[PDB]
Amino acid sequence: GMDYQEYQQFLARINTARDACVAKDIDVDLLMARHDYFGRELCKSLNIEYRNDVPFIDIILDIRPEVDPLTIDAPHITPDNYLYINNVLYIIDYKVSVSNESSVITYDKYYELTRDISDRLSIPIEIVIIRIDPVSRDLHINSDRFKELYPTIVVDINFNQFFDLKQLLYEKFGDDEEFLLKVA
Amino acid sequence: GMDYQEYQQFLARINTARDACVAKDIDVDLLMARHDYFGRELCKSLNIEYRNDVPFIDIILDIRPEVDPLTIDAPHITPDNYLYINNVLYIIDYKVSVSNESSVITYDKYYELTRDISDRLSIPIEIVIIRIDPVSRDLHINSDRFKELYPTIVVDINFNQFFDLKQLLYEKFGDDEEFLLKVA
Amino acid sequence: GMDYQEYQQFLARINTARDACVAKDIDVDLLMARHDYFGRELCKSLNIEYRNDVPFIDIILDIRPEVDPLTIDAPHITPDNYLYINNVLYIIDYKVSVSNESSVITYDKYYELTRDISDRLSIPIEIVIIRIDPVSRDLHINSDRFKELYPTIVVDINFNQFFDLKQLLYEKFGDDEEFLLKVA
Amino acid sequence: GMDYQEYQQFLARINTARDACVAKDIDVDLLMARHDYFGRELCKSLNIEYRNDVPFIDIILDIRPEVDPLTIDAPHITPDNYLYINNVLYIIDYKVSVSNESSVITYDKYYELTRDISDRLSIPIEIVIIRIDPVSRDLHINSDRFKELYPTIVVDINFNQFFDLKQLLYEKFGDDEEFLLKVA
Amino acid sequence: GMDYQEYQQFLARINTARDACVAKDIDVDLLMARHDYFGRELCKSLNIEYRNDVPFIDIILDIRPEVDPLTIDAPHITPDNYLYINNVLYIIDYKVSVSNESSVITYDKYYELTRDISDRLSIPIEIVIIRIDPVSRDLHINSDRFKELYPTIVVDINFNQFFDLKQLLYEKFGDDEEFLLKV
Amino acid sequence: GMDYQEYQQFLARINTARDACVAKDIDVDLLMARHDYFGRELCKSLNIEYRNDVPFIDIILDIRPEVDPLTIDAPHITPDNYLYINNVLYIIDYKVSVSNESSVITYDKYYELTRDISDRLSIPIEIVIIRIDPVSRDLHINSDRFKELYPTIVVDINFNQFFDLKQLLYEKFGDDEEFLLKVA
Amino acid sequence: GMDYQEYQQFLARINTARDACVAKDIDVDLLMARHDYFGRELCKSLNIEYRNDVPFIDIILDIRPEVDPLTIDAPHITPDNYLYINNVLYIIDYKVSVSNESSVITYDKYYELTRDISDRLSIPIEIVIIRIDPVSRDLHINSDRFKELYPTIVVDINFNQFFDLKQLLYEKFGDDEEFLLKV
Amino acid sequence: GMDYQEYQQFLARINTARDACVAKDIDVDLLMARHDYFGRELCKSLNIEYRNDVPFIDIILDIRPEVDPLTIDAPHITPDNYLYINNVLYIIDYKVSVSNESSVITYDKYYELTRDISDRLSIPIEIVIIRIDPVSRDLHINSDRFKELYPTIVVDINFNQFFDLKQLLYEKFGDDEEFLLKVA
Ligand SMILES: [Mn+2]
Ligand SMILES: [Mn+2]
Ligand SMILES: [Mn+2]
Ligand SMILES: [Mn+2]
Ligand SMILES: [Mn+2]
Ligand SMILES: [Mn+2]
Ligand SMILES: [Mn+2]
Ligand SMILES: [Mn+2]
Repeated sequence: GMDYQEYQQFLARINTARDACVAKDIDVDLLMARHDYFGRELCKSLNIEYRNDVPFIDIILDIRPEVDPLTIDAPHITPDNYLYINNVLYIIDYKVSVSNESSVITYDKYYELTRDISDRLSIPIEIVIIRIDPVSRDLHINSDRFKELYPTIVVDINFNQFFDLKQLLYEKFGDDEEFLLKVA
Repeated sequence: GMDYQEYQQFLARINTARDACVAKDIDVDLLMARHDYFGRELCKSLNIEYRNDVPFIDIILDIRPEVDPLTIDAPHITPDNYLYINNVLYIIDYKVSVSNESSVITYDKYYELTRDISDRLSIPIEIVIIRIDPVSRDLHINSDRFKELYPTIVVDINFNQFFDLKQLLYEKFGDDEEFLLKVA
Repeated sequence: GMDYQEYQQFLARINTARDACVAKDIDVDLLMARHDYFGRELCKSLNIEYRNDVPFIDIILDIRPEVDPLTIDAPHITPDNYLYINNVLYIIDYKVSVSNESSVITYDKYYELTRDISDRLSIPIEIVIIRIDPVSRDLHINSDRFKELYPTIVVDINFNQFFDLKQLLYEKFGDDEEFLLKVA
Repeated sequence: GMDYQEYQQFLARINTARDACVAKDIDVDLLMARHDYFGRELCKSLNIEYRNDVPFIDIILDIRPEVDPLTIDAPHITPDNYLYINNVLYIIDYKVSVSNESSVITYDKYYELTRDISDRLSIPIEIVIIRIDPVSRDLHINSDRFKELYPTIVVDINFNQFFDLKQLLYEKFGDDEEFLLKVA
Repeated sequence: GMDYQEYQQFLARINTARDACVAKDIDVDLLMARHDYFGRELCKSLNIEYRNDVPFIDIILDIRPEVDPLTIDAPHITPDNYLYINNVLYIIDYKVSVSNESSVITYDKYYELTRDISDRLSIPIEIVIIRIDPVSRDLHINSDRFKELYPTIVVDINFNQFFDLKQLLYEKFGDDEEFLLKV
Repeated sequence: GMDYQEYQQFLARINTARDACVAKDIDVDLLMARHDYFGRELCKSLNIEYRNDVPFIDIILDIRPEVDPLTIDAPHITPDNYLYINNVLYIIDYKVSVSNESSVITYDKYYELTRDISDRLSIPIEIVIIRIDPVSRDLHINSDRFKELYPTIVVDINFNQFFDLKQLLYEKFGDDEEFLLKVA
Repeated sequence: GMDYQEYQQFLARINTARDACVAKDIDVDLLMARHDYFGRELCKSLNIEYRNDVPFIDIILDIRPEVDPLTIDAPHITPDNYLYINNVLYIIDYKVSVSNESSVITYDKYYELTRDISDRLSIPIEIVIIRIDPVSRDLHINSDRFKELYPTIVVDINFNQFFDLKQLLYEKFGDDEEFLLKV
Repeated sequence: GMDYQEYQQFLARINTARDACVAKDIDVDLLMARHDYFGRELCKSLNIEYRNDVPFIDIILDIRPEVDPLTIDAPHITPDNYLYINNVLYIIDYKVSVSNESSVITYDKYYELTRDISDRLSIPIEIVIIRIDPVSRDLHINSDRFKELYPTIVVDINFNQFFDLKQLLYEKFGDDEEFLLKVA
């Protein structure tokens, strides 16, 4: 599961919270911690490095170190991760969601913003959304090419603590209309 | 749970499906059946009539039968249900979702589109989003006024069959990229 | 087929034209004439009145004649035709096209804009796009309900004269770059 | 005509299809197959290599191999084909349509987006839409300059097989409202 | 031509003006005054009432007094003038301009916004843009129906006073970039 | 000055606040309280009933009680107050600001949206923005017509308490970047 | 004034014209011809090279030949003309018009789109709109810097041929609604 | 305070003005002068150069002077000032305002537009809005990092002359309706 310190930090904020805007920031932070928790575990299952916000220009400098970062025409995105194997660049995004809606948004954006640079570099750029459905816990991966490389991916985890914390937050703020209808 | 005939219809479509576009229509139909299943059970818990697409103009004719449907300036919406009690009009929408995003959209639309007609009629119009989180199964109701009227609402149900069917669909179409990234 | 007064005017217009812009106006009028010719012939087959730009408001006054036209909230559309039969209002559009694209546009528009007036009048409003494919000459009608009323409709026509006039036009302007890319 | 394997795959798809959306997908695929058959036959008549979706940057590298693909400021378009001759770049698009509407849309986009790179390279860039009318089978080419380059271009083919497959499709789905009004 | 007082008021405004934004307001006012002058003279030529900003809803109440102005669904526009003759409503706009662009914009808007009220009243509504070219002094009117009604129109005026005033203004402010490019 | 209960509630909110977002909410609430205190004092000086957010339809029913509220075509605006006198309707908005920016925005909206109802009612509708500059304490009123109606209007108040509460808030949160850049 | 052949070509076009859309193309062409005539004469008055559609990237290569046209970040515009003098680039646009509206639109666009390339080259880029009022024949130029360079400009021309041609056109097509309101 | 040459010009402009549009130009210039006066005084307190419209591209050439200005992909902003200290680029904006609204706008804009150039240069870019509240005369700076470098900044000024000039202006144009609602 999630780290004890991390759980306790959430427990403390929820217990201290008295206002809708604070409660909504907790809701949002839980979802991001859940996402990052999956990312870490997924990367351990794949035996790849967990990466800390690598902008696309740095991905390119890593794989083609002769390029000039000051002049290259290159998209401005920061994916969760990437892998360069056998001269294919896999651009990886983690998702934790019961639906694909957020995945389609990310895929379309990344796909469209990377076609030109793929052509300029002569490097195929494969967009890989790795989503886990937090209820079923099944993995859903769009990219057949990526699945060829990793055909048997097992990430044995659950999100029971995020669900518990969220459930606690909504019980504590369940008669605050302002919280119930608050946007992120 | 869900009706056997309804489950079996879903089972049949999933088993016959071979194409991403069909699979996505099933995904969407499951979510609507889940929503309607909650609606029916909720209405039984509240001891109110389950209503079949009543346009707002018909809500007004029901509560103020002297009004002229041909001339009244009135919004064009069709809520899931409504209740007129003690000269308050409660406009009710069901939701089944782990998040409030769809609720905020519906609330803002209904709230904004009903202010003028509320003023024209001199009838307070209260917008009531009744959402059940399908994982926790807790009820979340924005309207304090509605909760005053129904303070102890119990809808003892679950969505295990919708989750099972969806899980089956995603397993069967789990190596179809087109399905995994398909929009409704 | 196309008559005498109309065929002859087209040939005369093609023969005297010398500019791309005049030519394209002919191309456009040919297409409007073809659509109108189909409409007339379809109406002879259905034995219904062929109508001349009757606005929706006039459709209401014909079939619910207590309505006050100064007030009624009615949509601002002018459909090719309409039938009111057994308290169902069918709104009719003619199309001559090898594809359904124009039909979907008209359907979505007419369907959306007639929902509210359907609720006010409590008359269901059925939107019927009647399309003829001018190559196969087969009829395609979306409305199952319309087709129950008129189960075998035979419109035995062809568009050979329109095709011939269009080849005359392209024989004369086929190497005029302005014509070839001129907008409607 | 159309490759025999390709004919047979369409016939099988039609025979095994049961849903409106799969039927529309077959319709759209028939149109793309028809475009591509035309493209293949046209390219034989033009004595150029059959290409589809060429990245514009690849074109620039072919015609000016000393350009640095990492830095050149160039548009992102993927035309069907191209020809570079006597220091003129002809950007070529295949169309199969009874009207010029889609041709105008392609031409306006490609022309607008290549003006700047034409100045930078000091290479005139001529946009050539080559359309065959599938009913008359006449070829219509906008560009005077392209037509002066070539001897009279003749592509003597027909689309009878595509018309026959489409007829089979409508024989099966022509009374399905969802098919009739299905969007691509 | 134009009134003596109106002229003097303009000449005095130009004389005391010292800033671009004031100068530009004068330039705008001269054009509105030109348009209104043309309007008054045209109305004299046609022997019709010169009208002062009538909103469409008041047009409707004039022509169809039984209409309830609280409930009628009607466009919000204010044409320069109108004429109701033989159960036809001519909506009239005056233009003073060397090109038709202004005209096309007013026509398209007035035509589009009046279709529905034409149907509701069962009154044909004809949109008439009467433009005078300030250089040639020729009259251009789009409407055949209106010209059949008035086949012989002579408005024998000129705009020399306006051109002259505009000249003084540009004599004083001609080297001020702020004025030359002021909206 | 400001009611003593209201002062004390602000002071308690400031003292018990710990988060940037709760702090910004207090800031926004101080501004609305300042607006409303001004409104209350101005209304005493104008000898009108203190109102806030009046539905425009209520105004019309007050000034023309024979209007049918169900059918009249009227705008949906909720001004701070209004005055009807000698058949002129003055629509009144309170502002507290050192500049006219928000005043122009309110005036343009209210003026544009009341032209049509002014014609229909045959009642001139004059938009009156009454702004007090919180630093100079001078009153600025756009409408000549409103100012001719009234003897010289004097509202001799100050906003020192609001300035003192704001200072307390910034003493506590002025080194919190999230507060400093927090949006309303 | 304008060339004899050019005149005849126009008069012949009006004579054989019989449709509104052809008539309108003539009206457009007359205005472009007027603008180009003014352009050529202005360039003779200023003793500068009359230029044929130079794109900004070619301007840059003229003035700074060391720039790599494949990589330079530069606006896509095509002004009527330019002048590079004492390491200042004057971007020039000709206008023939009675009002400044056209001018304000071209200025605002040219000014905005050239700021960044001015900084990158370290060259000041001045936008000069040279308008002649076709009625008064007075010249109006926004740019003080340009007028300091050329304080005495006389372009002694008129546009009577264009007005006359425009008159024939409106004589033949003056009762065609389609033409009067054609875009 | 404000000097002699500048104070005197303002008084002269106010004294000779007689039109709303001239008056508002004065109001606007007063506000620009006040902002510039604060900038100058702040820069004296920090002992840094007060800069005059230095474009971002020039900021790059000053601090990474190998950059080619003809090519660098750099944002098109002109901040009030900048410091480059210990390989951190601080981008500085002055504000004089009782609220943070204008500061949030500038922050979000400058932050967004500098992300990509930060990655290319591998220099973090810190956005610093320095706001003075002209009533309290307190300084509010969002950047914790900037405030570590300059831990006690004292800008001992007031805006009394600007306030006095603005009252002269309102004394003279306070009953001119055009002035009162005139836009910048
Ligand atoms: Mn992610
Ligand atoms: Mn619902
Ligand atoms: Mn039709
Ligand atoms: Mn193509
Ligand atoms: Mn007018
Ligand atoms: Mn207010
Ligand atoms: Mn020009
Ligand atoms: Mn600033």
